[PDB]
Order: sequence, then C-alpha cells, then structure tokens
Amino acid sequence: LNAMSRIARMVEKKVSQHNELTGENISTRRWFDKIATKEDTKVVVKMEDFLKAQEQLTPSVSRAELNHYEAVRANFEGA
Amino acid sequence: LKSVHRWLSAADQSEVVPGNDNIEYFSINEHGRREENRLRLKTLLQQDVVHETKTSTSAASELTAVVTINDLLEACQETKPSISTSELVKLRGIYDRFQK
Repeated sequence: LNAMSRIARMVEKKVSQHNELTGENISTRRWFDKIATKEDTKVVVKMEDFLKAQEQLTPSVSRAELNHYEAVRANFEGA
Repeated sequence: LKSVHRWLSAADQSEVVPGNDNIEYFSINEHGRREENRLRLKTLLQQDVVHETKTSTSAASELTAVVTINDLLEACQETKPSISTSELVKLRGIYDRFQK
C-alpha cells in the first residue's frame, strides 16, 4: 500500500503538471478515461518500502496470550 | 449565549425603550397603573405589519451581536473537563502494550 501510494502521488503530480500546461480543464478521474499510462501505473515494490513498513506494525498477540496458548499446547500435546 | 442578550435583552435600554417612543401616551393620573399600562398600550399600538425586515448592523453578519473575545474570556471558568488518569494508564495496553 505504501509503494502504491507512491505511484498514486506520482500520477497526481503528472496530472497536476498536465493541468498546469493546459487550462486546468480536467480532474484525475477525467484524466484516467481521456489518457492512460498503463506501464506507469504498474507498481513494483522495492524492499525499502518493506524496511519502512516493518518499523510500524505491531504483533497480533501479546506475550500474555501466547504463553496461555503455549501452556494449552503443553497440556494437550506435552503429555 | 452570554452574548446574545446584548442584541435581544439590550440591558433593557439599548433596543427596548430606546428613547422618544418610551412615553407617547399622556401623563396617566386617573389610575395608578403605570408600567403594565404602558406595556399594554405599546403591545396594542404595534399593529403594523412588515415582511423581510432584514438588517446587517453587525460587522459581517445578519441580525446578531458579535461576541467580543474579551467577553468570551468570561466563559473559560464555567465549562468543565472530564478528568481520569485511569484512562491514560489504560491506553498503555491496546497498542501492543507499548512493550511487544
């Protein structure tokens, strides 16, 4: 989503530039039916994006819950 | 709220009983009815009809008394917060207990 937000910003810049060149007569929606840049829209993620994202996301469970499920397994599987 | 009384109530001197029209009846001496009498006569005499009586005496508004921010300062000592440190402590947990 971050890497594709980057492409969104890039296309926003392109459409703003075109609007500046012309009489600012079209929005992004009209731009996408009048004009198309398929290859430009092909988002390709570079792992820099991964190294950005990994700093921001929390684990889905705390140690408190995980120890609980570990004990559950120990009871049922440890024998 | 504290301000709207300026335009409507007008300290009972700035918009109501503003002057010349305060006493148009004569010196009442037949009976002691003084204030209620004049109020009744004023209500009765206000039989005129008008429509779209717009006015913009305000700075940039229609039919209102703009609040003086200096007077708005008088409202800070009345309104109240909701106070709890328990909530502050409790928010430690929902986001990975700020530990995991």
